[PDB]
Amino acid sequence: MKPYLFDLKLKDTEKLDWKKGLSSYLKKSYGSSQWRTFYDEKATSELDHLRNNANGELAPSSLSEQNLKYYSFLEHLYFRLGSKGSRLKMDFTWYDAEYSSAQKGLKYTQHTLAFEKSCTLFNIAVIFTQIARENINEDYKNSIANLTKAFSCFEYLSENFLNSPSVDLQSENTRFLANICHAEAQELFVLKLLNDQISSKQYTLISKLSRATCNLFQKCHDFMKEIDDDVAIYGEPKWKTTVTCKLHFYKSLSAYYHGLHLEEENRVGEAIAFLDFSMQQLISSLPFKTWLVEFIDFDGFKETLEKKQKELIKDNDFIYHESVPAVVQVDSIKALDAIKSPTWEKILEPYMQDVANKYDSLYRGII
Repeated sequence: MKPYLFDLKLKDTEKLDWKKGLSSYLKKSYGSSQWRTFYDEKATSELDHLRNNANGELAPSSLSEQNLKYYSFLEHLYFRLGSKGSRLKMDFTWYDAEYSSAQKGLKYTQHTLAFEKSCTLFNIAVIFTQIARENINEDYKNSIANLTKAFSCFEYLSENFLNSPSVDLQSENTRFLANICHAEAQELFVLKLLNDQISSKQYTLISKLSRATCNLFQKCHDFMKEIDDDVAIYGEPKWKTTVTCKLHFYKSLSAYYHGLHLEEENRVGEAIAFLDFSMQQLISSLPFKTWLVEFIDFDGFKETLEKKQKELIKDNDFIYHESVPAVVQVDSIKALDAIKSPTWEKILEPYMQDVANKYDSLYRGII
């Protein structure tokens, strides 16, 4: 099976002149004969460059680095100025992410540090998903780790910024994005074990992990259900059908593996009941397979189930006379969530020290 990852969009921003903006503030705060004393030309020049590099053509990991460093600058500035940060009157200007259903050039200008911070962190989260996409070539280890961090960033955004002028930062939309990243991270974890000759035999394990994958996509499904307008859903219209397909597909995969376990425990008939359920779920996913036909061999899996379903039935109708439960216990399979997200605070922490030292003089000049 080939992994199918959603392509998230970055928010664009207008070039901001920190040099002109900071000197102007200073010239207005102190006389034209005093302001230069409070200005750090070198640091301010480097800062202006840093912001441009956090929004340019750098490769994913390097682009991420620029953004984490720039956020650090902002966080320390906020620790020192707080809501007074708006007095700088910096014209922070950001555009809404461009998917399809969204606008084609909707932008806002706001002076609060929270606006500049939230938008930057939104891009940091997106960049983590881009790094995961780019490294989807290894054993999934790196991609899982990066999707996990994306999850953490979107989660912090949904819980910490509540009245953003941008649709991208609405609490319910960042929560949706966080749930997408968590679901994908779990999904890649399952795919990984299925590549391990040894782990691919731990039927019980795969089953539990698969159930968790299903439950996670169920969250995204539920969010997009409250809205029946395909052109009204937040992200890409194409995502709705794929999320629905995945939820049924992983539920099917879960039942299948639990069945292989039941057969291992010589509990045929009970196993046949679960293979029965598995087939049902797989069929339920078919109408939504549109974009995954080249990533998941749907027809091959249908054959694998029927094939196994046969064997169990044959060696039972006249050899292992056992009843077959009408409706198996769905909660018989206990989901296992393998993704432990770190705090945004811990992700940012490694970058805070160097930034505080480099910009101390710049900060002191403001206060």
